[PDB]
Amino acid sequence: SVGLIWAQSTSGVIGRDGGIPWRLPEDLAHFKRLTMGHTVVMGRRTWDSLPAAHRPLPGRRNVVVTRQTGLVAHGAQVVGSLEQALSPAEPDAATWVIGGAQIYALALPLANRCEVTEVDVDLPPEDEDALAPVLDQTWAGTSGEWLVSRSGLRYRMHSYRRL
Ligand SMILES: NC(=O)c1ccc[n+]([C@@H]2O[C@H](COP(=O)([O-])OP(=O)(O)OC[C@H]3O[C@@H](n4cnc5c(N)ncnc54)[C@H](OP(=O)(O)O)[C@@H]3O)[C@@H](O)[C@H]2O)c1
Ligand SMILES: Nc1nc(N)c(OCCCOc2ccccc2CCC(=O)O)c(C2CCCCC2)n1
Ligand code: NA
Repeated sequence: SVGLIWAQSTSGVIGRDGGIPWRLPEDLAHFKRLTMGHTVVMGRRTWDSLPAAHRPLPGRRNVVVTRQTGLVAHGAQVVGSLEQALSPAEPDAATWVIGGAQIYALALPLANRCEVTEVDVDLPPEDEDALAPVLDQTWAGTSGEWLVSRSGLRYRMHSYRRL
């Protein structure tokens, strides 16, 4: 089955300036816990956004979606479409689409689960910000309690499944 996983500010921002515009260690831990041992599918800009020690994401099968036919991505599998990414030669019990905004929009109709971290950080969207998908009435969810990060931000985790 196919899930999306993302972290967003309350305003809906997921990315800015080729990175993530807040620091939330508990979300990094949540992301690793859900994805370790499994397949992670990402757009090429997200692959390029990964910090050095996380490119590729260790312990996960990294799959990068690009239109660049000749692209080499050391440590990842390069495919030419989201459908290809979700049609592996070797099946995985759990495939996670891990961003970014362009790929989330393509994957949402193919997914049955979304794992969302909401971050209470004031970020009025800027024009080039990458934004989260919005889940419509075909999705229903459950919300964890609001927690405080050791680094100061309030955050909570939501779990949605297709109705
Ligand atoms: N949870 C989070 O907070 C989270 C998670 C992930 C990323 N981010 C952030 O999000 C931003 C990146 O997101 P983004 O939306 O700009 O980019 P993205 O979705 O990661 O990557 C876009 C790229 O995917 C490829 N692509 C898109 N549609 C395609 C299609 N139909 N077929 C083949 N390839 C296709 C293209 O690669 P080519 O140009 O190579 O052809 C395109 O440039 C960064 O700021 C990153 O830090 C945040
Ligand atoms: N909930 C949720 N969903 C996502 N798709 C997601 O982006 C995952 C793609 C970006 O990876 C980053 C970014 C920067 C630093 C480290 C990593 C990976 C760490 C690892 O796993 O080796 C995230 C990240 C948000 C920023 C902090 C790390 C996790 N969080
Ligand atoms: Na690895």
